Amino acid sequence: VYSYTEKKRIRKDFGKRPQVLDVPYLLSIQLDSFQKFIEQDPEGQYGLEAAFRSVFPIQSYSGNSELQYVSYRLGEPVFDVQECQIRGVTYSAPLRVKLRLVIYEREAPEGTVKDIKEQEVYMGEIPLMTDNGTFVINGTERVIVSQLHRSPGVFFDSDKGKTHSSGKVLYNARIIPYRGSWLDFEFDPKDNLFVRIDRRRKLPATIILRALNYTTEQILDLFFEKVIFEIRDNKLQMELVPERLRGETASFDIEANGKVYVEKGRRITARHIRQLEKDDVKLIEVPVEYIAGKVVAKDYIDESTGELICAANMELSLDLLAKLSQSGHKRIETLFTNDLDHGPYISETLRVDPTNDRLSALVEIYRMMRPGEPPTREAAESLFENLFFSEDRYDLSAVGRMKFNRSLLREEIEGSGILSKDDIIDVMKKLIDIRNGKGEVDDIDHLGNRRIRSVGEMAENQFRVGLVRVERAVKERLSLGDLDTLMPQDMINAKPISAAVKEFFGSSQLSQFMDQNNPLSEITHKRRISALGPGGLTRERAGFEVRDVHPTHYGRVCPIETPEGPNIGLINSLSVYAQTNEYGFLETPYRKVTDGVVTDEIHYLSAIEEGNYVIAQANSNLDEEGHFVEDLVTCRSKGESSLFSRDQVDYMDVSTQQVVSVGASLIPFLEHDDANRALMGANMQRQAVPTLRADKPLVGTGMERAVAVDSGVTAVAKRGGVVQYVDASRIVIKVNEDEMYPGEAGIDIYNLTKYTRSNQNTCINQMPCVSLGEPVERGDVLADGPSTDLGELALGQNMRVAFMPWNGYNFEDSILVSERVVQEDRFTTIHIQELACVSRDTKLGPEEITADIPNVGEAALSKLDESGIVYIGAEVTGGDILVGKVTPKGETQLTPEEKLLRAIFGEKASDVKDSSLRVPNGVSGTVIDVQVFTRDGVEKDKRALEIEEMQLKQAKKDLSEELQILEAGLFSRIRAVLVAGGVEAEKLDKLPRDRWLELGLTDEEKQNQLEQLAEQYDELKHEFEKKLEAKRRKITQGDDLAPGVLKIVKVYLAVKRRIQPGDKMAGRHGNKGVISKINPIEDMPYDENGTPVDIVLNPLGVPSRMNIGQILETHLGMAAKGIGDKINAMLKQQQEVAKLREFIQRAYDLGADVRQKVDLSTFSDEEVMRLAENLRKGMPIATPVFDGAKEAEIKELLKLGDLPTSGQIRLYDGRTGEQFERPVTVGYMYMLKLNHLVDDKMHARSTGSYSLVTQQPLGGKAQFGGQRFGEMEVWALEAYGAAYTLQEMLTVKSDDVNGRTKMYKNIVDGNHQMEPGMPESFNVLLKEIRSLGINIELEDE
Amino acid sequence: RVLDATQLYLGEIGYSPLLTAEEEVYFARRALRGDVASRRRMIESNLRLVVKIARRYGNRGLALLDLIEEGNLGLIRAVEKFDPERGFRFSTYATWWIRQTIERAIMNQTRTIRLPIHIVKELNVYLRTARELSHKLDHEPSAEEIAEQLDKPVDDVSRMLRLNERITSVDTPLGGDSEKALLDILADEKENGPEDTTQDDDMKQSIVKWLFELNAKQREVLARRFGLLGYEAATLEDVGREIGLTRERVRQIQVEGLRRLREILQTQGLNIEALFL
Amino acid sequence: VPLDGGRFATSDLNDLYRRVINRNNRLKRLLDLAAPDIIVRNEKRMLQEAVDALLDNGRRGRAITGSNKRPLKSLADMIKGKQGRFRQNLLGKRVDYSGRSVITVGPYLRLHQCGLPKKMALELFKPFIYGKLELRGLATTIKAAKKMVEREEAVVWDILDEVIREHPVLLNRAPTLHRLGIQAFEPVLIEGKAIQLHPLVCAAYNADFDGDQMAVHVPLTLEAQLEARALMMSTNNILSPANGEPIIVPS
Amino acid sequence: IETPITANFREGLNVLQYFISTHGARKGLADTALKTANSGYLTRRLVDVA
DNA sequence: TCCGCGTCAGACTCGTAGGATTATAGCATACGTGA
DNA sequence: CACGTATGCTATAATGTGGCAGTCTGACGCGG
Ligand SMILES: Nc1nc2c(ncn2[C@@H]2O[C@H](COP(=O)(O)OP(=O)(O)OP(=O)(O)O)[C@@H](O)[C@H]2O)c(=O)[nH]1
Ligand SMILES: [Mg+2]
Repeated sequence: VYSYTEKKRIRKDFGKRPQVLDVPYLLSIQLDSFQKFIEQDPEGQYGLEAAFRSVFPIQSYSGNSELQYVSYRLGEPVFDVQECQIRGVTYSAPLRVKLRLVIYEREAPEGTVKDIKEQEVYMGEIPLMTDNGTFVINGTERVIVSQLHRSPGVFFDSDKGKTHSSGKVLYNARIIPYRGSWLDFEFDPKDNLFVRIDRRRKLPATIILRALNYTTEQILDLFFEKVIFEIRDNKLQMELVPERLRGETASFDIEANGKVYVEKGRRITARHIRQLEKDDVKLIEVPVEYIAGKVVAKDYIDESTGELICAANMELSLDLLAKLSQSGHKRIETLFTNDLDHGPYISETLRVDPTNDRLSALVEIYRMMRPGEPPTREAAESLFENLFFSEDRYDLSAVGRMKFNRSLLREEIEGSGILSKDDIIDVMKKLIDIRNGKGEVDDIDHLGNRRIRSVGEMAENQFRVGLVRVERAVKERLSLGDLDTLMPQDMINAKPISAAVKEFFGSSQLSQFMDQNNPLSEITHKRRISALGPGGLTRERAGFEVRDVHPTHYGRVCPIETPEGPNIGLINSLSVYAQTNEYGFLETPYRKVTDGVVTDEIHYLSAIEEGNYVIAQANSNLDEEGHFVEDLVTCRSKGESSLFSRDQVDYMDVSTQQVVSVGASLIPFLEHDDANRALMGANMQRQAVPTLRADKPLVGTGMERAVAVDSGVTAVAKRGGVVQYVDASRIVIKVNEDEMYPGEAGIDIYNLTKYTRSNQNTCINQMPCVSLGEPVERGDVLADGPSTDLGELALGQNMRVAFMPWNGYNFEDSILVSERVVQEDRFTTIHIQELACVSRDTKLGPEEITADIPNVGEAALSKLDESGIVYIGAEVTGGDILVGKVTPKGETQLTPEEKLLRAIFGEKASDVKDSSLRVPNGVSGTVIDVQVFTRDGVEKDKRALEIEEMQLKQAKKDLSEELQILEAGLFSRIRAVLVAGGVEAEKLDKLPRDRWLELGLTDEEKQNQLEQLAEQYDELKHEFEKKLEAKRRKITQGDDLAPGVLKIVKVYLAVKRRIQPGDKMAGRHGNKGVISKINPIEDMPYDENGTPVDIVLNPLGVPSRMNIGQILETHLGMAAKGIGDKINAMLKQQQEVAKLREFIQRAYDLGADVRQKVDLSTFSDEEVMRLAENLRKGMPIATPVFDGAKEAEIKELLKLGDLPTSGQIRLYDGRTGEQFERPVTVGYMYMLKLNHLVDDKMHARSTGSYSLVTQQPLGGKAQFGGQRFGEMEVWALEAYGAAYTLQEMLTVKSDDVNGRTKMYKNIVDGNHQMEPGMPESFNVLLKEIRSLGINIELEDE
Repeated sequence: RVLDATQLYLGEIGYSPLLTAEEEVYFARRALRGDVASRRRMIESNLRLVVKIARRYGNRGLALLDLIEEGNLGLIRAVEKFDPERGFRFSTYATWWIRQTIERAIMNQTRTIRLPIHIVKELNVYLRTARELSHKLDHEPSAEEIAEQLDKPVDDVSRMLRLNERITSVDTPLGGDSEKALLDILADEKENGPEDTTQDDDMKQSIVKWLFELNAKQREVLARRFGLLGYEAATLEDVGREIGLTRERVRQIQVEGLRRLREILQTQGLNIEALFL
Repeated sequence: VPLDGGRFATSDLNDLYRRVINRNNRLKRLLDLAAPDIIVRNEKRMLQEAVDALLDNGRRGRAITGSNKRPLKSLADMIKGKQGRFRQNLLGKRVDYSGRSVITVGPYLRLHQCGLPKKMALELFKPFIYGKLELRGLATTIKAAKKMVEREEAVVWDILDEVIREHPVLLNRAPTLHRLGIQAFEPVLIEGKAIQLHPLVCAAYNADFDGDQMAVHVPLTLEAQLEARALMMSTNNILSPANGEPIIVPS
Repeated sequence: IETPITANFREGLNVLQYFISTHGARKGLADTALKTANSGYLTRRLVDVA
């Protein structure tokens, strides 16, 4: 059972592990997230609903007036993506919000029966996400990257030494909300508990409890256990709990009843404990000297005097015991604090605490955050309550409360966003438990603590900021104004919200130009996770621990895809099967193992859930429809891996691929490649420029088709059916009746995008895949995008490669290519550049775009037409004028020379300059397209007007063909309904179709169908009219441009770039190179058959690199092509369909334990010859990642091609004709031409413009810049002798203004003398130091 | 540890007397007659009023303290021109003056380039109009749409919105992080490149050699006219001041010098070669 | 200065000077007006704050944020930082007669030679061409010589070939860790946009041809030419400055 | 790690051997980006002194 | 003398792309330079 | 005189301020 597009070309699968779950939609994250932000939910606070209900209702400071939110609505987008991209506007929907101004009486208590004013106000346009996952901001496609941050909740951490060479581990708790101040608890070397509010100055931890109204005795009752001391007759007694002692050393002789259990000075073992407990020991007699040091719990006072004998939390003595006895207390509650397990921490912290009561504590807290400002009681209560106990300033979020409650071992997940008094104490308790030794520290790098924020959350937050800015303005105006005249819209401003959101989608670090070199680049960019940007890490902040791959990354984050750079480890590609849980943690699919039998039941487990179960490896061998073959299965739990029995196994990896990301999944023999090289391989696949002919990969994996389809760059069929009309522009498909809805006409139109500019100025072209009259199913590829073959992803071109030295032409990774590659225009690449010419209005007057340009050759003006615009199709080269522009010049004063010169030619040319847009120097191309943007009032150019004529007539044609094909398709259905119960075949075709409004049949369901088709026909008739009026308005509409700008002309140049020495090429195993030479065909090593090799790569760039994948790819590539050469030979000689069928079935069903079965037979003869015609240019094979082809399978395939098992061949030198002295490995490596063309990088400068202040030459090729001669480069000249070279570089080559011109004149005069001066940078330095008020003088000779 | 200029000043203000109605009247009568202490006490007691309006005037141009100081200038003028004879209270009158002086300072010091309040006031109405248009037109105001609503010239609306453009920082970088500053992209234009400067040195040098190649009387009236050799660039009629003293003979001899020099450029290899330039 | 867009762009020193002048002049005013001393004090605090921001912003506590939120760059900030003026504009500079491109092998080269692209060399030796053009009398003047180069006339190539003869060029690769990161070569004009490097010196540069680039620099003076040929030439720097063992060796 | 990687690059490492390799690899690459700068800072301190 | 905020550091060239925001009332009397 | 630019004046009472830094890190001093 294969699909139509797979029947055309089947990939041979060497995979053996049956896929229980297919690769999901790869662009799920971006769409789900943003969809939640705009999604209208009544209850579920997501995006805007949440944002309004959070801020609103806003009530005035006086309390008479309030503004309340009803609902919102997005207007439809003013401009489509197309018009937005051309015009350079943001693709957005207007946000209209219903708001009700309600007013209370001040005279009545809370009478709401005064004024309720309800109206729908505009608050900004929100940018919309495309179906693909992108935003178009100012006519540029951008992607907003998902973010990775610390999940709100609690974290228990510890400086492992660091502070105090004492080497003390100081434990700390950090409570992190989603919004609010941070609450820190920490230990000090002296074991005193401290609180830092908002990581400010230190305060004793007990002070925060006093602020929450805790008496001293209540604090101690919270943290400490109580031990009762009875004073009987004369001897001291204390209530014993059998265990408490436990692992202590007995300080006194412990006697129970009359009989001695412990010996004094011996350690109490388990036997003593169980003996005492079983004897039921409750009193033990003790010496008075043991209480010296015990801490009293409660306040004990003299019932006689009524004064405090001892305060709570006070260290007891022999005399305080005596005083207590004689007062009349024969029971003393004392704290339990035995070092080791129960530490007296809070006891010692109370002694450090300078505060006494609640108020004194609140004052001290107030004085910390606001130091200097006098306390008031109202102020201190307000501040403390507004810190962690205000619903508006503090919000843990659902995820914060949930992680918080699980960390404190609660049962309830959901709860309050504000901190309870219980919460804080539980946190302190756990901190202290961890200090004692029971309980452990949480991991910050653990994915269970790193959460994903995609777009919608971030758009939501910026939108809340906008609302908050608005709330101040609104509340301010509600209080000041009269309430009754004043409506809500005079108070609201749209510009703050629009500005907050504009700044996110445009200025933000996470919003960046889509990387559109190729489909994979796009797809991988949209599934990026960044720990950087706002609310995240910085490069400065980022350590070594965060960057390294943790064990939790398994199945969630790619371990082998990260920028090799400063961003190494902060930016991460998402894994294949990975997804975001409801709270935003990453989760991975796993197959449930029940009673040892491995079900197809699939569970997504979060980072925290995963730790708990034992998960078998994917490669673990299952036994035919039940349990594991092997007794001891290789599994992983508790973040570590080993053998387990079958009964212990809980779960198993879904696919072998789930560990890896998308990009790395496309690398064939990843298993045989070093992880470093593999990283750069996956990174360079993103840099691959699509060639003129998109060639499939012979050695693929299978992700090829998934990526091409999910990227969206391919047109895929929604409805299917049969293709009515193909064209190099459009595909119209007639839908099948089973999916075709009976309401609208069942004809799908896919318009293909023709040769369009990318962000990297690469070429985006869609070509039709299917032929005229081809039957297709839902989800079949109808048209190929730029770097896609029949449905599969095709990043570059496979080539006959031989590993062997040439005459140093492949020295260090240098590549030797055959001329045949250039001839066949393989790796010829298409680039479309956009140049704009802006007509501005200046103080002197408006700039003119005339062809009438002072001082210009007829050669130049030949190419410009009447208006001053170059013609479509015109080839241009550097310095040719594209759009002629002249600027009004004010002062006309001339140097005497210019007076003479202007007198000689008499070409006074009034007083206009030349500011024409001309082709940049050294770029040369053909003009493919021209666009003109004019304002409204100003008279249109002749050329602008003919452009509008074309767009108008073309619009008319487009809409006319819509109504025509839609009416033909609609009456074609009426014709079939009328035949149903009314045979009039030939009789209905003869009378005109235009006079079919009269035609009906008897009143049944079929008469109602005729009514549906008739109402649709007329609906389309008026729809066509209003569509055409819209188009006509937009074409006539004068576009609002920047202030100053009258009109803009955009020229699009096209360039065909040939492969050439200096160009950068790589494979998919991170094997790069620069092309050194293009060898004539004659010269290249050739086979016994006479066929020359395409590329000669250096053997020495393999064993050091340890990317052995490229060699396996080459052997299999040759085997693939071996079988393609057999099929090519059988197709050239026609032969039998039976014989082709035989060979091809034996081929597909080769592999030792091939998962993929192909029972050829069912294929019809016509399907088989279309299939062979595609297999002829090499049978495409798929080697999954970690479940790839084995050596023995590759050699078996080679034998089927009659190629050698070694995959080494005899080669002959093209030059000499003699044979090479040993066999050479030859085969097909799929190669990529990266974006790094020498054409773009070569730059040179003699003299140019110079910097403003420093007077040094500028930097960069775009600014025609000199190369930077850095400190490092200077030192080199210092080490040498070279003093004159250095001075040159410092002076006449850089700042020295007089010197550089003087030495230029000398070099043209041929004097080659320096005449140095003083660098202007130094003159500046002096002026900058004197501006500081330091006298710095040059002291003369 | 009170180090902040703001918190120090606000501490000093709180430490003042708050005035009543009859007290304002007593002090105000003494103040206008010219009391030292009365002026000081009325000002110091009403500083809190400045702050309450100064706190609601931040995040627009200057800082809180900056606005507080200019607001205080309004308080002084308010005490000088307060009328205690009118039954109506001081706080009401002072609020006007404090808002006036703050607004005026915010209109001047903020805009880097000194702008007139006349253009600023016009701008205000253009912006308010834009706000009302934006609420009903879901899009944003065009210059033409605003101009239609005020019944004013499109050109005048465009000139105004052209003065609204804020100034960008050159010291501030653009290239993602700190890779290059706007200063280092932007070249000195008034300054010619050494190639252009050297080209002028060659023309000027050539002229000296070209002057000693034509007639002695053909380069005595051709250069003393253009100001090539002479001190002042004269005209056909003004060459008569020297020795020429003619109108016809000067015009024949100027052009006779240029015609022989045109053949000197056709033969050396320029003429149409140096015509494009 | 005016940007092309009609907008202006200015230094932050202007914003700091304007702070200082506004508050100073306001202080003059409040002294003329005999203001009560609390207000005089506030203005004197604000004046010292503004001057201290102008000299060294950020030292006196919280730096004054301008337009973005970034602290205004003050006088001291233009001198101090690595980026100040010392490290950036004075202990190293951007340089005339400098170019760069991708490097590629030149196994055919001798040790003292390097492949220099035609169009790159045309541009770097522009004044030297202008000079020979005028001595041959092929160019009447400099602007005609410039237009002959722009047209890239066949005679110009022959002159350029003549200038480059025996003229050494400096090749530099980042990073320049030790002195052999700069070496002089005699250039060989080549058709094509890539620089050709001799294999045996790839060791000193740590040059591998998987896309590395190199800076080219032209020693202009006779003295600089001689220092390049004698001291900095590839052939003459065979032994390393660190150990006696040489670096020039094929692999 | 207590369990070594008995399989090589020719035979093909398992998903777990590859994942475990990653750690060392990436720490190597991060080392080149980050550690280069202390080395270079030492060069510059040395140069200034001599 | 020692615990501790404070202050100073953190390879070299190449690239890409341009850039933002807010609002300050209506009116008359006034001072300054060119015709 | 006039256009552009500036200073001016108004009267219910109102009278103490408040948006972030996210803990980089080893190093080496300068007050209590
Ligand atoms: N200067 C500098 N060099 C880098 C950077 N990243 C990679 N490299 C260099 O890139 C080169 C990449 O590998 P090679 O130079 O080919 O490594 P190798 O020492 O030749 O060893 P093999 O790969 O086994 O042949 C190394 O010399 C690195 O020094 C960087 O950020 N700066
Ligand atoms: Mg190497």
